[PDB]
Amino acid sequence: YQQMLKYRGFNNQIMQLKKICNHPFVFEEVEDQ
Amino acid sequence: RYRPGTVALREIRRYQKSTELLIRKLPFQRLVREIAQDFKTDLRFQSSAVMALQEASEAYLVALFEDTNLCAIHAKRVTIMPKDIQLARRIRGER
Amino acid sequence: KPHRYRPGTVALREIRRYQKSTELLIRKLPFQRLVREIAQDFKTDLRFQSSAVMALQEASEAYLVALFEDTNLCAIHAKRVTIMPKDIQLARRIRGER
Amino acid sequence: TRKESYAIYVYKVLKQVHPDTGISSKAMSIMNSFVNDVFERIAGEASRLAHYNKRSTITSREIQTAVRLLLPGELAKHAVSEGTKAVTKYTSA
Amino acid sequence: TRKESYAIYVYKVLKQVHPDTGISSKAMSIMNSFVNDVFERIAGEASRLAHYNKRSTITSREIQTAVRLLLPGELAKHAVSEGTKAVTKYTSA
Amino acid sequence: DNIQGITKPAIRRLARRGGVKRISGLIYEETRGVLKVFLENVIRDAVTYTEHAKRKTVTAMDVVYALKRQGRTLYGFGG
Amino acid sequence: KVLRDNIQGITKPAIRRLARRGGVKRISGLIYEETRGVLKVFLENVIRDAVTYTEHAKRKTVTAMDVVYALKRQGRTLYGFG
Amino acid sequence: AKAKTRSSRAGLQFPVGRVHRLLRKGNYAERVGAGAPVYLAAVLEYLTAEILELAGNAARDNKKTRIIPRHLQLAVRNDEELNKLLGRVTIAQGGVLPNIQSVLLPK
Amino acid sequence: AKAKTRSSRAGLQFPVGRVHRLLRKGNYAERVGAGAPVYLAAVLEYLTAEILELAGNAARDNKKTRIIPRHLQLAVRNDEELNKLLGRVTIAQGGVLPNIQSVLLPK
DNA sequence: CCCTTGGCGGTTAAAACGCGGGGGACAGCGCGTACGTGCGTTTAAGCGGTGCTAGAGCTGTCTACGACCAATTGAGCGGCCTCGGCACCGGGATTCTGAT
DNA sequence: ATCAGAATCCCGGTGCCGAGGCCGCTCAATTGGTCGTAGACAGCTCTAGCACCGCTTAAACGCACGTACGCGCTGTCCCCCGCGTTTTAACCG
Repeated sequence: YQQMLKYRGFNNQIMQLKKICNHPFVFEEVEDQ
Repeated sequence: RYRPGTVALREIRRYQKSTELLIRKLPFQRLVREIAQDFKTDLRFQSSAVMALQEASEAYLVALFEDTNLCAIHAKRVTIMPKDIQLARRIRGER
Repeated sequence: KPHRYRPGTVALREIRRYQKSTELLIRKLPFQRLVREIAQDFKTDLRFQSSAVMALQEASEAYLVALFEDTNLCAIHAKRVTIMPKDIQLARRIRGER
Repeated sequence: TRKESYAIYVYKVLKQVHPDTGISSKAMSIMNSFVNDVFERIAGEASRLAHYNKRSTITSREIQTAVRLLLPGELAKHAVSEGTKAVTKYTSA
Repeated sequence: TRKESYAIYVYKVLKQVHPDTGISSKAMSIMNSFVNDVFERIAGEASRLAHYNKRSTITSREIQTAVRLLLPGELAKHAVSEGTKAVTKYTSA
Repeated sequence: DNIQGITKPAIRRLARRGGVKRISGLIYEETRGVLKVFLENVIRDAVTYTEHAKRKTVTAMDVVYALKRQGRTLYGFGG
Repeated sequence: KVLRDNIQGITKPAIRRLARRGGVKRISGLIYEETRGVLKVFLENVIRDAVTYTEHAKRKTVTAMDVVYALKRQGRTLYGFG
Repeated sequence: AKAKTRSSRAGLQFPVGRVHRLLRKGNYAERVGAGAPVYLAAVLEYLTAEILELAGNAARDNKKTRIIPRHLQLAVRNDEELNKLLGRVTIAQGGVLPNIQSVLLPK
Repeated sequence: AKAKTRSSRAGLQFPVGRVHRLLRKGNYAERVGAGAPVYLAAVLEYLTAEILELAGNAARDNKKTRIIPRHLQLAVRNDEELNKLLGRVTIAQGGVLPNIQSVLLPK
């Protein structure tokens, strides 16, 4: 929330939080790491 | 069945006849965006800009295949090879 | 028997020799008379400075050297060590000069 | 905001050459970019010729020499003919 | 008639890089034509950038972008670094 | 990924337009490499003109000035 | 005074030397005349540009600067002569 | 007196005044002569008239009364001199002249 | 007060004043900023310093303490970036880099 | 006024002309494998439609900044002198090519 | 795998004409002041650009199969190279 909201690449601020509260695994690199 | 090489010629006349764009929009646009990510992040593209890169790219590749065809035919072969491409790009001074 | 070099060795030694130095490979007076003849067809009774003729000699010789480099690339691409006119006009066709 | 173009002029010349033939908007854009291109070429060559000869004024002579440099052969000959005729009729009347 | 050149400046820079090495007159002429060439290139690109963006003043930003256009890669990076340092020290003191 | 999104039939068609009759199997990777090169060369310039104007949008005029910048002039999109 | 056959003044050993510098190992006998034609075309171009510059300046002498502006005009920049 | 356009004096359809303005504000030279916009506008009129003439001929040959970029591609590349002038140009939606090397044709 | 040269302020050996004059009278733009001659002169100093550095290294490799056009030809063409910048340039008295295609060598 | 053109005479490196012969251009032939061609199966492209909002685009002040002119002077340049790094040469040692 | 021998590198010596420093002599670079104005900054509008999904279908993909041609090999012959001799036009003054 604070780190990825601090990234501010684009349109994510709305897209980032809906996903991470639902799934972390929707992101490919995150699920890979 | 047609003898091999006839369908290729009919395609030559067909595509040389029309103005149609030979590369699909969305893949080329995603490619342009990927290549542009390495320069400045979070960029906006107008549709006419992507269309411009598609025009210049397709025309450049068409000319490159013309000169490559000239090289292959100069080698007494009807099949273009990578050494023909890189030869043409070596003679043009692009490398 | 008189000692003779195998064909192609003298050519390579000449390659190293001329690629080693800066010497101009075309004689002055013939090239100057050629420039004057070509210039007669444009405007009659023209004066040329020596540095101008030297300039045309520099540009001409360098242009022909590059042309023979690309022509050599074509001939070698054809799996032949002997350049041919079709190699020249091929290079000038790919460069867009014709 | 008013963005001017050469569209109506290419249209007039087209109606002079081929009164019965129309032109698409895209082809009109190509003609516009063509006129702007050639214009910038002749103007640039005129600037170079004016700078090398150390003169601060572009006259019809520099434009003439620039046309003779840019346009190969018959385009240069007929172009210089039409232009010289246009300046002739211009200053005569 | 006094025809100025960059000769003495290329000479000074040469004595900075290689104090023990001299330069022939012909090589000095080549360096002169090189400096004039690159100068006309950067100035021309600066004029184009100033005209396309509709500004009548050439500043350090247009020269910077022109350097980034003309010089490939590391020449552009180190060139912009040295120039930015020079303007920095210039306006600072 | 993306550059693979340029398809064997696509490059095949681009070669059919150029006059090529028969194509070797290795032309495709080289063509993708060349395309990536050219696109990097044009896009770095277009992004340069974009950053100079202090804009976040890459317009058509930027690409036209990049192509004219590299010596290949384009018409119909403005200039 | 009409000048003719001066392009033949370019000698077979000359062009041979140019090819030896260009990296050519063996030369075919038909290269020569073609090379003379190409050189003549190039000189026609550069000389028509330079003579055009000289005509514009109302001068009877072709300066090296005119040749440099003709070469740079064609896209080949020549350093060292001005 | 009633103002008469300078384009109508020389008999030119192109805006001599606009060309004059572009020469003044184009940062070309410090001063601009009185014959430069007329002569230049005339040259542009000749070139445009020629390319539109060939384009119209190609359009008439293709049985289309509206000129399209394809007709400009054909009209230019089929002409030698305009091809020499525009050789470095890429025309959008132009296409390629139909061509096949004679060795590639069956026999 | 005693006049101090602007070239000495920024620490540049090149004539910032002369570059400023050439930008003013060069018909580039109508107005010239105060940072353009300094920045441009610095860029020219970097380029000249590099090409003279490579030229000096080549001269030292050839056992000659005086730089000749051959050393400029070698110093440029041996470097990749300067070759990309000067690729269209013909240097007088330059010569050609020694090169032989590996297929032409005997075996 | 100085740099181009023209002429003349003596030297000699270079070009023309010829002549063997060996190696490479070129035609033919055969093999194997790689690419064209068609068909069934997926699959994202194309088109549409929704929801949001970031930044393009224009305006209105307002001010630092560059053009412009007068005064002044020192950095750079043309003319003018040294002197030494490099062209040129002559001899010797070394290396690379070719027939045993 | 090796000597004969022709070409090349190396070294010592010599002569010279261009590189390098000096010295008047400017005239353009620097300073000091003004004066108008381009653009820097803040504000406002609203358009096109961004993401996403629904839904259809033309195109791509995988595969089976045939045969056209690339490439390796061989033989032939012809033509361009290496060298000697003779002439001439470049070159230099």
